[PDB]
Amino acid sequence: PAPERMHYIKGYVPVAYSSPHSSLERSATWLGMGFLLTALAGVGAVLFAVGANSVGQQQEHWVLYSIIGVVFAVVCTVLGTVLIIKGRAPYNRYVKETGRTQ
Amino acid sequence: CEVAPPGGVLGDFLRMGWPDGITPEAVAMGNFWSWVWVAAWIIGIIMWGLFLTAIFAWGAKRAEKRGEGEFPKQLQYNVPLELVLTIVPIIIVMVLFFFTVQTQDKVTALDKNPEVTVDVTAYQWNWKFGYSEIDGSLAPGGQDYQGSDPERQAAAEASKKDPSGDNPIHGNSKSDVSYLEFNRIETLGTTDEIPVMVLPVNTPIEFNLASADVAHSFWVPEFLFKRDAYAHPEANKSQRVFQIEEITEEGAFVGRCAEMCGTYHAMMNFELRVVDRDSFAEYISFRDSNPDATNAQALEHIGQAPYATSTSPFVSDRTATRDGENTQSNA
Amino acid sequence: TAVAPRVDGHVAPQRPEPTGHARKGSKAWLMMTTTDHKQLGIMYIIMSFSFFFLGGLMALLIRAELFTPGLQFLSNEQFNQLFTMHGTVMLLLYGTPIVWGFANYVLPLQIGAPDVAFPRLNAFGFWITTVGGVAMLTGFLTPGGAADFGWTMYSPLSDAIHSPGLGSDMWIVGVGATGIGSVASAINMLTTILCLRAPGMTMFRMPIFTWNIFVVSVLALLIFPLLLAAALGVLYDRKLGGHLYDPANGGSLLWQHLFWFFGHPEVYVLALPFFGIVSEIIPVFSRKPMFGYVGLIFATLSIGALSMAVWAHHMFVTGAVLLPFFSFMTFLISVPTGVKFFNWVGTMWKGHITWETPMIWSVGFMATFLFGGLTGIMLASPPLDFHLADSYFLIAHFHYTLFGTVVFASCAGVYFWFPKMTGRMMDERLGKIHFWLTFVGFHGTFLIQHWVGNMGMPRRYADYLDSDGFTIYNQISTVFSFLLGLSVIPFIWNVFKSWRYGELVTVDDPWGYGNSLEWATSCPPPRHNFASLPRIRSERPAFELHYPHMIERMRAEAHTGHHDDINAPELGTAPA
Amino acid sequence: KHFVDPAWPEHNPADGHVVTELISKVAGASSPWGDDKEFPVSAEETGYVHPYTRINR
Amino acid sequence: MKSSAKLMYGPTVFMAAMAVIYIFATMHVSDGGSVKGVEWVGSVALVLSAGLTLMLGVYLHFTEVRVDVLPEDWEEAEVADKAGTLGFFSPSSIWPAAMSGAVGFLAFGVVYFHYWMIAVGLMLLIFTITKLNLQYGVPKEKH
Amino acid sequence: VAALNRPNMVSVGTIVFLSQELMFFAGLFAMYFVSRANGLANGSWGEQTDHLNVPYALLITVILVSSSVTCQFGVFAAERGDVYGLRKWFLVTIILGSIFVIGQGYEYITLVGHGLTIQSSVYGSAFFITTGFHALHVIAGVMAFVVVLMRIHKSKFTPAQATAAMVVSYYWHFVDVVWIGLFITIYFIQ
Ligand code: HAS
Ligand code: HAS
Ligand SMILES: [Ca+2]
Ligand SMILES: [Cu+2]
Ligand SMILES: [Mn+2]
Repeated sequence: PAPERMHYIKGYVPVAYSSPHSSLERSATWLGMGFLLTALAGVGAVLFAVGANSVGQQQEHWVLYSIIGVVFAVVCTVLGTVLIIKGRAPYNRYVKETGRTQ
Repeated sequence: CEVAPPGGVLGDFLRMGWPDGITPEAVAMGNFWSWVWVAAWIIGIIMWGLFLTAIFAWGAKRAEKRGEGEFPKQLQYNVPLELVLTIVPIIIVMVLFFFTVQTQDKVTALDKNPEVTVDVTAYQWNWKFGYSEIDGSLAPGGQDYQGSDPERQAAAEASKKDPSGDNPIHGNSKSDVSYLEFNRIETLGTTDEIPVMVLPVNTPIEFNLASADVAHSFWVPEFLFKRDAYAHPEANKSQRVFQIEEITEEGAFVGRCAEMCGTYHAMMNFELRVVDRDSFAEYISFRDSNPDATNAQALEHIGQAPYATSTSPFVSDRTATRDGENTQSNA
Repeated sequence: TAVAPRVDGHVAPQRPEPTGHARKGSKAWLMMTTTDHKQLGIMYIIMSFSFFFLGGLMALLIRAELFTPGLQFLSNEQFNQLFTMHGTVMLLLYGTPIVWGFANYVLPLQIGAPDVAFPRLNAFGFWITTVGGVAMLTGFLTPGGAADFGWTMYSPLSDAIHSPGLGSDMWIVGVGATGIGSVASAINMLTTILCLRAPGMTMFRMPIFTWNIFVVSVLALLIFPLLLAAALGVLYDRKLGGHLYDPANGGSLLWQHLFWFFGHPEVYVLALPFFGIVSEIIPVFSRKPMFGYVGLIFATLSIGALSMAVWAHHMFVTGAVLLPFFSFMTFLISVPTGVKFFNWVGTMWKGHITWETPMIWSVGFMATFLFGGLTGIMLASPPLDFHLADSYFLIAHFHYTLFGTVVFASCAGVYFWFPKMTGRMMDERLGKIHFWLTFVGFHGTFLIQHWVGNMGMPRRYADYLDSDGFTIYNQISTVFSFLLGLSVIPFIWNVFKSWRYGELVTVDDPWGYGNSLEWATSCPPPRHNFASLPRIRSERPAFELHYPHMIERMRAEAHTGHHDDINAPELGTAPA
Repeated sequence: KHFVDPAWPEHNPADGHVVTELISKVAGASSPWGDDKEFPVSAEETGYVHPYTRINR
Repeated sequence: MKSSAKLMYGPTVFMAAMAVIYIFATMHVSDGGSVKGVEWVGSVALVLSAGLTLMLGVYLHFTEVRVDVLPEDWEEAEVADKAGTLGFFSPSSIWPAAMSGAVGFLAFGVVYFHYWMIAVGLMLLIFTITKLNLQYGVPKEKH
Repeated sequence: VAALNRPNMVSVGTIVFLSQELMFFAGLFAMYFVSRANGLANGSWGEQTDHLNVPYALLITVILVSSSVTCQFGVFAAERGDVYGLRKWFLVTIILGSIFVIGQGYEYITLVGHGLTIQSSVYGSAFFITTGFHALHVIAGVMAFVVVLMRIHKSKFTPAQATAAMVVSYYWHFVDVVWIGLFITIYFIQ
């Protein structure tokens, strides 16, 4: 397999998205992206519940809709976030190990 | 929306051609519409202004005549700004969705306590109206009035299965019509006559839609509302009833078919005429007493014009309309 | 980084010949037999513009008959046939094939491949699309005529019991064949991106047109099988006596759900590639990089995900779909579609804009499409769509929006890549005449339709009464419709004249600041695209190739943050 | 011992197979003419005999 | 091909989420503008769509795990790393147009529902696909 | 000095094509399930599945999975470079696929013999559209195997013919999976 880092002289700065340490290939990141997109549906759910309540309907279930909305939103947000961070770990240690960010 | 629009000529521009609306929920929808156009015009103005700024400030000849050089500043990323410009749309559409849910839940409710229920049948290519229920306070005689014609409804109910055994659709006959409604007082539209549905003012009304063959749609632009009328609405899980809390003001209002249904789709018009509460009691009493009398005669009897006014029947001749006059008049 | 030896006896490779110098017999048998992706792309584009003229002629007949209240020369049946076939031709024989034609031409030039993955499957896609077109239009040769149930083919109106003519069958097999063409093209493009990129052309160095072609290939592969399945179900029902779409089987809404699960992703399949063409054009004439490149990729893929969940906002007035779910989903997919405008403004922000024809067409696209999308969010809200569904307001919405993408940005692509395609430029003055005619005619046609739709006119109405109050609006709209129809006369003349007598291109990049790789090769490219390849390091290699003194500058200015890693130490040691 | 086709490439046995369903040693399609072949060849070893045709004028 | 294989898990997770959400919602939630009950078209459609993206993501990942570091998947590749053979590509073929014509004959037979047209179109189609797939292998004539 | 491993391009194309064929069958399954919902709304569906013949369907299921195992043995033969093992196993797979389609044709003939037709019920319509499209896909698969045998008869067995054989095996695995799913829905849970 190819080495961990490649030859950069001083003064050279790359465009380095597909590098081996970039979170755009580490699989955790894209799952976290999926879950972060998915979390917004729970915000939609709680808003639908509260809006239906405010005009006097959905009265037998709007508290349950609010509960499932907020818990779905928060668990998707949380596990998607931590998955993003687990994808972005190698780049962070790269940024520590050398002065290079780009 | 509860909040009224700005009104005046500004309101006339903002509502952008919408009728004023002859129900309370039409007023709510029109309000919401005008406010979302205040928002939309703000967005459109500022972004068209950016596209004009591009024409008149960010040009290359203007930049070269003031010594900017060959290239601009090769900026490509601004993580905070391209975050903020994404997060602001989200919190915009969330508020839009909140108000959307409020208005939709008010319009779409089925707990308005209807006093008059009309059974509507669409077919290729006209309408049939009939009074299913008229609760007592305006009913003929004062007792809560049911409209079903039991013999004819029973014939339609018996058409649910073929005696010769050709029953392919889940055990039922292919030409089942037991979902359709047959009442005693009915008005039936024809190529020669527009069907005029008479209704009372200030009364909660229910409409019950269905079609004899093909999908149609029941668009009254003055209600600011339409729904599709289907054949076998329950097999399609299509909610076939809708309710309005009242019609606020009386008059004659056009209504059109708003789903493609074939050749004469554009000729499938009806009129919704709205009269006083006591005048409607008189109309329904007259029709119930002498059921041979027509719709025009009852309309004359309560002091209204016999035939529709907001719309007219079409000349059926396939060429006579060529020089403009496509409407045939009635006495 | 290695450096070659200044080799002896070196002279640049020979330039291929431009168009218009052809001997007789040079393209007949080649057309019939070629597997060259770029001749196939030219054939796609010519074919789709011919169908554009057909469908638009149908539309101008529609506008002529709506000019005054009575039926002056058309019947109700013929008007129904006309709008049905106008819709079908413009969406399935102009739109999708021009998408795949532009993809076929420029994509292997953008990623640095010689061919596409499956050349004969590419040829098959072209020919099956042409046969689908011929089949679909053959219905007009019957005595009864074409299909007349709208391009949506709603049921039970599409059952044999309710539409028995043979044209109703021909329409089905037409759209089926066109879908077969699309899936062939989609397979090709996806494999070609996965398997034939150039050295150093990593995924996050491809241009944005390539990314959009990626995601729309995925969408097309999702959806076109489903349309073929549903429509062969309809043809099964009609021919064999089946009952799947029987109304008592819930068949009406079965059809509507299936159709729109195909059909909304199809309008995104038509929108995204032309957004990509505009994202190619805008940075070239601003002399500035494409702003927010990775963010644009994420927005594109976000649309690709969301498009499969927003489908049933075409069914709000059916009284049979859960309203808040699809309303919220539509409100969400509005967000990444709108982020693209912010990125294009960032690409123009304090640039050095020059107004050649493609920049004019692209900014006209932006101005046109903004209003269409603003109109779209009103339909996303069911309280408003209760009034606006199947009104002329909807016509105005999707015409603003489908002209914004598939017409304005299609002409932008034509002007932008005509030099590369042919080795010749087009006449800039005739292009500006084309643009202003199209612009004036278009806004004069479809702006006033918002008002007449709000006022109560339904769509698909052959005839109306002079008491409705619709007449004056229809008259204004039809006058500007004929103007918009005249707009194609300078366009056809410009293409024809410039193809054989146009100004010759003497440079690899006649606009000067070409970002993508297609401007690193000659005009026209050789048979296998590249006589030599440059170092790919940015997402705009051609710019780095032609202006090396800028390669220090852009890397310093790329980010707003105060990144200091141009003073970082050496990393690695030696090998490469 | 098991059979191998005479047109099949020889290979390092540690490197698996010439081709398998997931992977190949080439970016496009393998050639029908054997990838072990190197083209062009001499016209003498293609066997094409170019005719000499004279028609009456 | 790492990023390509991995970005297919965004839409997979999203479409699976929307499938389960849509299913539970359409069966349990009630509003006055629809009838309660699980909506089977959107259910099957979304789960099979997540199946398609799952299919591509999993196959491409299972391939990616045993392909070498290619120059086109490398940030500092030299242009001479792909020097050599790239692969075989068809230079020309009459059989794509032939296949389109076969499918046209089949489709018009289906339209009119002439049985002989359906038979002949299917025969033409199998023939033309076979001749396409035998193009670069037909023997030299042995006379 | 040796050459790098790359994705087999033809396999990638075949897998993309098979993904979109799965999405074809999605729609027929959705039609089936909508029909089944309407049919269980008044208990008529069960009276139409009272014509089914589960042991025989399980038999032809066993035959089809055996044929898929067979074509994978042929894949192994191909990738080793052996034309004769491939040429044996693919013929066995063609025999087993022929047996499948003949058994399915007999199943149709007996179902028509006592009621079930496209026109007699909604159940018959759904049943015959789904199983008939699948049988057409099986017939296209055996056509594919025969064309492979011709290809390796009259062209030398290079890796280019081996890749063709392997992707035709992929196609047969797809039809086998579609059958397992269709068998699980229309015969077991019904
Ligand atoms: C190229 C082809 C198309 C594109 C792209 C397109 C985009 C949208 N459409 Fe659409 N459309 C609908 C909604 C939208 C929405 C929300 C968007 C969005 O993509 C729009 C987003 C784009 C923008 C350009 C937004 C503004 C941009 C910016 C940068 C500002 C930030 C945005 C904010 C703050 C959100 C705006 C908020 C405001 C308060 C204004 C709906 C329902 O919500 C229906 C069905 C209605 C019915 O059945 O009557 C519909 C119907 C159609 C048809 C019907 C054909 C038929 O006969 O049935 C076609 C062909 C079509 C094409 C296309 N449409 N559309
Ligand atoms: C990409 C997709 C589309 C494009 C582009 C498009 C372009 C137009 N459309 Fe449209 N369309 C309508 C009007 C137009 C007009 C006027 C144009 C224009 O772009 C057409 C002009 C374009 C041309 C390309 C014309 C070429 C001109 C020629 C060939 C003649 C030039 C020569 C002249 C004038 C003589 C020279 C005279 C001298 C004095 C020199 C209208 C209403 O005015 C409706 C609703 C109808 C109804 O009743 O609901 C409609 C319906 C649809 C539908 C729904 C179909 C359905 O409901 O079943 C779709 C999907 C669609 C798509 C598209 N449409 N359109
Ligand atoms: Ca007129
Ligand atoms: Cu949509
Ligand atoms: Mn509708």
